[PDB]
Amino acid sequence: ESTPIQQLLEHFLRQLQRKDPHGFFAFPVTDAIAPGYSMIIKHPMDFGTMKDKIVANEYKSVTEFKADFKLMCDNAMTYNRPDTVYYKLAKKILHAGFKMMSKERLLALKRSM
Ligand SMILES: Cc1nnc2c3ccccc3c(-c3ccc(N4CCOCC4)c(NS(=O)(=O)c4ccccc4Cl)c3)nn12
Repeated sequence: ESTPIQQLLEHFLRQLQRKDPHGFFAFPVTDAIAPGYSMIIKHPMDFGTMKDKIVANEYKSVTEFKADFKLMCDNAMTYNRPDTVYYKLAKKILHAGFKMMSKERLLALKRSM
């Protein structure tokens, strides 16, 4: 019963989340885990939130999904200093996502239908 966009986004989310085996990005980061996080990060984002939005038909374009994904990675690159696992992983995932979900690839996908 799922729509074309939900099926695609779900694919993108699964592929990107594969790159986070430890589950750092799976659920909202808490201050208990990451002290002061909420003083640095105004607009938190995580994979679980994104998945809920997919399921709930809240994304009306792939561009909207990309904005949340980029927000999640940006947040990690903002809270964490460059020499940390979290900043490094966020950079890698962002780069992969940006290529996988490029405007040219999305145009090809749309045209194929
Ligand atoms: C995403 C992201 N961006 N910055 C961070 C960050 C910065 C400092 C410390 C931790 C993080 C984490 C992070 C988020 C979740 C987790 N867990 C993954 C497995 O399920 C339990 C929760 C971890 N794991 S953890 O590295 O083992 C950890 C570190 C500090 C305190 C507690 C923990 Cl559990 C780390 N994720 N994160």
